[PDB]
Amino acid sequence: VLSEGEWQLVLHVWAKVEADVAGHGQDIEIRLFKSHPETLEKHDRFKHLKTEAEMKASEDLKKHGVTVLTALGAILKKKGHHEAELKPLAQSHATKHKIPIKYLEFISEAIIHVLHSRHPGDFGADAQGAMNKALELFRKDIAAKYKELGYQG
Ligand code: HEM
Ligand SMILES: [C-]#N
Ligand SMILES: [Cu+2]
Repeated sequence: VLSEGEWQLVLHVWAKVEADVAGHGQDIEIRLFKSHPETLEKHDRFKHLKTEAEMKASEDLKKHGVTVLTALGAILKKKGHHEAELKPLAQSHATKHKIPIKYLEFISEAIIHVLHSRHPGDFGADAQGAMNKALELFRKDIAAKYKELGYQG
């Protein structure tokens, strides 16, 4: 569980993210597709995009990023009482996209990386630590939902 102070740090940095959701989205996907190459395989409209400028020029990928970071953002803003919008997400990533928790760890890693890259001044130790707790909670709860729909990845 997070303290109110931690939630404030999470949402402080997220409002910075919201100055440019689209560019953070691109950075986050490109970083994740590159540090953990198994991940880009799940997206099959994007795997004819074999270089960074190709990734950044794809409006499809960009829209996708916005969609993703918009869902994440709405989750973080509920400060843990996120069952209602976590449920549709687990339904898709568990029974269609089949994304294991490990992959959710890898994208959580990329998010943290991009946040530190773009917002050092706003992403110091306590802020990193709070964002990690928030993403950790998200993965705990989505894992529980995953199992309720079956599939223990
Ligand atoms: C912070 C965790 C993430 C969030 C908030 C997120 C959110 C979303 C959203 C909102 C959509 C569009 C609607 C839907 O089908 O659910 C989506 C689609 C998708 N996501 Fe995720 N996602 C997460 C992580 C992942 C990762 C780690 C994988 C890949 C390793 C992945 C792969 C997919 C795929 C394959 C689609 C379908 C794309 C389509 O054809 O539009 N997601 N995601
Ligand atoms: C979803 N990425
Ligand atoms: Cu994606």
